[PDB]
Amino acid sequence: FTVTEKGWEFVWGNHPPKRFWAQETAPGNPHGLPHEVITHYYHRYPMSTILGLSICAAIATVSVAASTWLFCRSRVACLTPYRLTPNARIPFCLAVLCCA
Amino acid sequence: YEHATTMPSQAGISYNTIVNRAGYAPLPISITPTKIKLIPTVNLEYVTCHYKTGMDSPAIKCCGSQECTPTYRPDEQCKVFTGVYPFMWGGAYCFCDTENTQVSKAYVMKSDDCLADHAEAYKAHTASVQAFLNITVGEHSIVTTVYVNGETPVNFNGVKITAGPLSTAWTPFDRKIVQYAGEIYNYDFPEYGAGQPGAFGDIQSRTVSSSDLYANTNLVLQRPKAGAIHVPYTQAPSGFEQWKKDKAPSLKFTAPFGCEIYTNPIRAENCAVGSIPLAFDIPDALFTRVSETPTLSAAECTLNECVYSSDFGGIATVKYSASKSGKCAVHVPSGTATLKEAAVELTEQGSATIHFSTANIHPEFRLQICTSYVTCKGDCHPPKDHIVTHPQYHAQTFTAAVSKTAWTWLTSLLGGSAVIIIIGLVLATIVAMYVLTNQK
Ligand SMILES: *[C@@H]1O[C@H](CO)[C@@H](O)[C@H](O)[C@H]1NC(C)=O
Repeated sequence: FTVTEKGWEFVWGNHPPKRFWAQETAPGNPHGLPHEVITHYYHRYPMSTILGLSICAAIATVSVAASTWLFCRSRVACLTPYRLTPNARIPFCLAVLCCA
Repeated sequence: YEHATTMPSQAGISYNTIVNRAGYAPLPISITPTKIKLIPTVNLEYVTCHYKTGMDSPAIKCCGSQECTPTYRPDEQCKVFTGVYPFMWGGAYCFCDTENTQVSKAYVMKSDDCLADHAEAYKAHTASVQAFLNITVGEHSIVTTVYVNGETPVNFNGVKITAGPLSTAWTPFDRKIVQYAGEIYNYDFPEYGAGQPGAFGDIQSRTVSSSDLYANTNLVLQRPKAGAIHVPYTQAPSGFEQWKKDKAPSLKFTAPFGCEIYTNPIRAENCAVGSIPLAFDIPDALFTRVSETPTLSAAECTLNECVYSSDFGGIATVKYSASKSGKCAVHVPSGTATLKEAAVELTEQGSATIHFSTANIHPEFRLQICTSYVTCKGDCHPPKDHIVTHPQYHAQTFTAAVSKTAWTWLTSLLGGSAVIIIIGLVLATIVAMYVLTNQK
């Protein structure tokens, strides 16, 4: 049977009822490696780690993709004025930031 | 002075609170509900027990005919069977081979054991609440059976306590209940005069000693066997005994919130639902001025041991240099920890130990003492026992169980991505400004 923090009681035959309450003793270690942390906070608080971890990963991926997109756009906008010069002289930008 | 507090209605768990005044020493109030009762008002609809089919001795008329007397007894039926030839131990009863009649008559009564083995069908409504509180205010301790209706005060030593009303109107008993053998069942019994054969309430009496009886058992008379003196009959089997065969577990086994169902009177005890609002009117006599009470100075809190277990799994040691000996209403205004002791003895100089229960892996709270507000921090560890036999004394906060490592990881994932976005935005703005200024 599953016993939660709310409680759980059973009566076995003519014995008096016995009540039990759970405690937070999940497998894993929160003060450890990421896999142990995920195991501890998934055995505890389920559907609060799967949702939270997925949201965090999605936000991180969106942030990384957006940062890459702005960096590429900035590189294009800083190089094309110098890039499409017929003789293609680009000393200054490469010297100040090494974009290429 | 007036106070309005609210405490959980969990029996057997003490609840501590502190009262603070602008120019008076803080005072501790401890309330311990030993037993919380819920007593609905019940009306005895009727009483049902095993029935007994009583048959009058057959009226045998030799060489003649009889008539059916009018029906007056419960479920009573009378029938005249013609062409009978009864026999007795002496011999043939009638001398006519035919045209003899036998009147058979049957009815239903309560069993002889209805005074003891009977089930009472009640209608339950209008639940009331009663709390047996140990109340300790101003080092004054009493026990009271306070009614949790909002209207009624309880008075002691000039203090007025107005408990109630209960937060939740939920009750385990439904509208129609059945009492049998000291157990309560939620049964939708038929109304009086509406019982059905072979089911509960097939015979109904208003009271265990009542002179009335409604019977409905499909009693029908059969033809007597040839050469026999008896009254055959056919009935649906007793509805009471069938109900006992298919009772289902009582309310003491199927009630929510851990309620314990009792009888005489019909009560539900120790239901872990709702909250009791308490209204306190405390006279100023118990209050003591700040000068009278000891004043704390140079106090430091150390968590020499902490496990976030259900019970008081933490000890805090506070080093104090007080002005004088006395009593301190030690309390944590925050919900991080729950204190076993609502008051602590205080000396001129030394260390005081306080037992507290917390659900936080990394606790940090503001322990309030006579006047000081010490900041106590530390680390707690998971307990040994997977399962215990007592409810949790503390309370669980949303961020209670998040460790420092988890916090750092979350900040790196959420807080480092924002840094990368800011860096990209700054780079884009710089590039745009540079190219725009270099056009002209
Ligand atoms: C409450 O008061 C009763 C009556 O003195 C006592 O028996 C009981 O132990 C008290 N409960 C607690 C928790 O002290």
